[PDB]
Amino acid sequence: MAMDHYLDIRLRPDPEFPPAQLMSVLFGKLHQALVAQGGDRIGVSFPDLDESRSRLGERLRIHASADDLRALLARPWLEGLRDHLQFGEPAVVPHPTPYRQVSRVQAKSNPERLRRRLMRRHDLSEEEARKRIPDTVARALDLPFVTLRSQSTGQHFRLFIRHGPLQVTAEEGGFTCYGLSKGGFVPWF
RNA sequence: CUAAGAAAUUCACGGCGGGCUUGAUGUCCGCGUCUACCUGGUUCACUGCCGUGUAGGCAG
Repeated sequence: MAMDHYLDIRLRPDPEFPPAQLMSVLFGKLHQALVAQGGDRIGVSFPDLDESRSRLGERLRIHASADDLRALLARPWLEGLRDHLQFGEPAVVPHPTPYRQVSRVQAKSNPERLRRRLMRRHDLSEEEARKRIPDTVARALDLPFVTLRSQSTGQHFRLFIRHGPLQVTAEEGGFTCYGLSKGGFVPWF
């Protein structure tokens, strides 16, 4: 509903990295060279998203502000690797604005982190917390929640997103220092 | 609508004593294996400090 300043990002297909790898590289570059000095308005929804085939990211769409894009796209934390993807263009916000509140948050993924929490500041049974981790115990994003991770943990990327309901309503909220929404986002369409 | 039809069939047990297989021996001669390569395999569709109810900001 409030996707006035709109932009897109298309990572071109090449044999030097996967589409999820290119999306993770673009997301890490945006999180390092967009919320480096801070900021308020950052909206990064799936501009070419399809959450039915289990693919969380294969296209980028930015719904940000005017001054947030006039000074948030001219740094070396964004440029440099522009030989795979391309630049963007500005577009106005139409009357059709679905309230797709896109966020940048986490989800429950610890199958033994409850035991660490009980040992640190809980005083709970750590053996039952370790043995209480079945396949039907973890409840994370089973839809395409693309987790662009780093080279610190061997475990693969689970869900890290705050998606909203796509309808004909309006829902906007406060953007964080990483390109998300803390109660809503800009439009998507 | 089976070449239809049907059947308790058995209880017991000491294998054992003994022995010289031995003598002798030349396996030899020769050889071209070679050409090319993306493992990002995700090395569990995952490991972690807020309340051990899906309830958090990191070079994950």
